[PDB]
Amino acid sequence: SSTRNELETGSSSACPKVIYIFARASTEPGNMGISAGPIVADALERIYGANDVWVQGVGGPYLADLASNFLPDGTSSAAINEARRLFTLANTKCPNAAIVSGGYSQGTAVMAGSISGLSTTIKNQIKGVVLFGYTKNLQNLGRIPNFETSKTEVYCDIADAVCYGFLYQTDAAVAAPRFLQARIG
Ligand SMILES: O=C(CSCCc1ccccc1)C(F)(F)F
Repeated sequence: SSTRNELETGSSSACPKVIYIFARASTEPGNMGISAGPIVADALERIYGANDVWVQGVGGPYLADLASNFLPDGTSSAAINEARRLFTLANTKCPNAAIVSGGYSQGTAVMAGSISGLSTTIKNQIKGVVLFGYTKNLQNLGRIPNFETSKTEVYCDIADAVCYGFLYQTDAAVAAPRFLQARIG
């Protein structure tokens, strides 16, 4: 459940309802990690059908190392390009799937940096984005640059220091799936 590649591996003859793309926290294993990621993946699969959700982690060159949190974008440029690559693949393979996405900690910076740079038509296919412990919360004014704020939800705990420039279990299991579901329609 730490590694999910249903989008890379998916065929455009079998497009699902939902494509879910997740960027993990620093240090987490796989491309999904072991906290926020799998929890949102399971909630979505419960709502829509395991067969009607493609779950996809941002792996490849997104190494999730701590040092990269200090780069100007809060992550590496290769992690950002890999998330872009993946959203782009979702749109080429399945232009009608609802794309939803999530990030936890540094993955939050992968989500904000990739989405802010994508085309109008790709961003339109992204129906919802959930950010858990958003490391660029203050810098980005609680939103993703160039992406509609009604589609964005930030879970930023009062005691979460990264939010001022595992605390999110009920956010991930309960509040995030509902937010996403309200917009997948
Ligand atoms: O991916 C995240 C990166 S933010 C961690 C960097 C940091 C945390 C607390 C205090 C100083 C620096 C995390 F590692 F999951 F938290």
